[PDB]
Amino acid sequence: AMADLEQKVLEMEASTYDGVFIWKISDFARKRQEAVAGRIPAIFSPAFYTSRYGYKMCLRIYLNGDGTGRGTHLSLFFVVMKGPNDALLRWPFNQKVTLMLLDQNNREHVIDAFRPDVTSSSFQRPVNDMNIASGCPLFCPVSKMEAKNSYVRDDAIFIKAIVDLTGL
Amino acid sequence: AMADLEQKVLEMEASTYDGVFIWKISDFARKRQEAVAGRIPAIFSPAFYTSRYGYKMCLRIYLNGDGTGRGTHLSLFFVVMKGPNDALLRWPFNQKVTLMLLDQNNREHVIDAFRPDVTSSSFQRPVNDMNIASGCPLFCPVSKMEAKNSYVRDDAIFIKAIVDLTGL
Amino acid sequence: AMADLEQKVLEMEASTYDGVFIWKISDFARKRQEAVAGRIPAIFSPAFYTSRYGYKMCLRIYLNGDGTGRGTHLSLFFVVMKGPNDALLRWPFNQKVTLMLLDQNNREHVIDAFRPDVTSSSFQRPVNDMNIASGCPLFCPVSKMEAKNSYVRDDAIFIKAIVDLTGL
Amino acid sequence: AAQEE
Amino acid sequence: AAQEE
Repeated sequence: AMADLEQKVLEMEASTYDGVFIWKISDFARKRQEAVAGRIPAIFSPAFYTSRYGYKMCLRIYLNGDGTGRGTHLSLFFVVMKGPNDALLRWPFNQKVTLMLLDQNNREHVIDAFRPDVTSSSFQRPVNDMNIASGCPLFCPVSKMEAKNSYVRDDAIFIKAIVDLTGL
Repeated sequence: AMADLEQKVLEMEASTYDGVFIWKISDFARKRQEAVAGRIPAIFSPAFYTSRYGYKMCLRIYLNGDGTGRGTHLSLFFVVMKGPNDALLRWPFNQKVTLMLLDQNNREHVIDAFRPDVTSSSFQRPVNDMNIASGCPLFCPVSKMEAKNSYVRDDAIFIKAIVDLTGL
Repeated sequence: AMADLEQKVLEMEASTYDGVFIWKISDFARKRQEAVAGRIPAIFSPAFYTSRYGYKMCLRIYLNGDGTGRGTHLSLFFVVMKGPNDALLRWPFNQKVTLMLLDQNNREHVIDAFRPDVTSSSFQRPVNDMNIASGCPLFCPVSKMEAKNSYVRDDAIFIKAIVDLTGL
Repeated sequence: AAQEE
Repeated sequence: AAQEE
């Protein structure tokens, strides 16, 4: 239990309820290589919400791309999880999602954004613990970071997500 | 202690600080029988607050009535509990309280409201862990829900409390 | 891990993210005494923040004085801690801080405020878990409280901090 | 949005 | 402010 209880704590400790979420990833290097070596391809982020009793969402990232971005890009995906209050929410999930890679030298953040495809199975009321991830396979070119630049400082990167709240 | 710890975590997980609380009761069917069979007549809801350092409150529900609603109605009560910051709060508790049984087909929510009876020992500064429950014994008819209708969906119901904040 | 785990939970239970914090100190007499006997001169408060991902701060109090206030005053300090998101914030810390000793008869609060001294090592980006606390050595005279008055009720006092948010 | 493969 | 001693 102690194990599962510690997971609940960290989850709570990380969760936010205004559709804004900043994901800090430490042990960049190590987690970077693991992605390369195919040992640990992806990494889920803690869950966050659009409101106190809003939608439950999280992010999934491949520090060494997935699909059209494999080995070359950094893929970042938005994930619509099954929320304890889904039956009170309007479906399909139709909220603009902005994703960013923060520049710890605040001079040029890597930003991208998209509007949910209402037909996709990624924005339909969850039946599983999580829906299928969808986002940006070519979010940012490995070289754009890795080496040095200004996105990886003290071996750590920050991913930021902003789920627009229009209509909520 | 891991038991007492898991309890605190969930209570924290459930707490809110804006006077708005939404209570989800799963295993409705089971908890509904347990109430009928008198094995478990009442159920307390996790605590919530009017503000970060405001009044601490909770709800107590009788899935098969209490008092004038026993056997026929769903009794819903508001509870003023002893808060860590009571010494800084004005007493007696005097904030309007709105209780609701949410329709998961948003077509007609069971709604009721009341203004605290200042002379009542339910709204006096707590001496015990909890003051005496006060509320609506005849909140909602058993037939109004149970069967099918639209309040119980996927074997769960949602109770929502709204504590007005005028003056706070 | 149990011990350390309970600590993470209590810290979470106490944290706030809008720069306003209210610290309740129970067993005042006992701790007041431990301070006089020099067994436990100072007490750190739980951490709090300017925003969900803002600066991490806490408080340090000397129930029986520090420096120019030793033996005669209650010394209250502000502490800039190493936040998990320091790399994203502007340094040095440059937010006005207001410190208060609440009067539980809301008649006369002990209040004092200050703008950070940019050249001070207290407001530089943290290298250690905490910077050097700075604040008010002569915050409040022991007599002002202790005895009876209205700052110590039911063996407890309340300290309040308000970190101005201009520019954030 | 392009689902993950 | 005045640093703690």
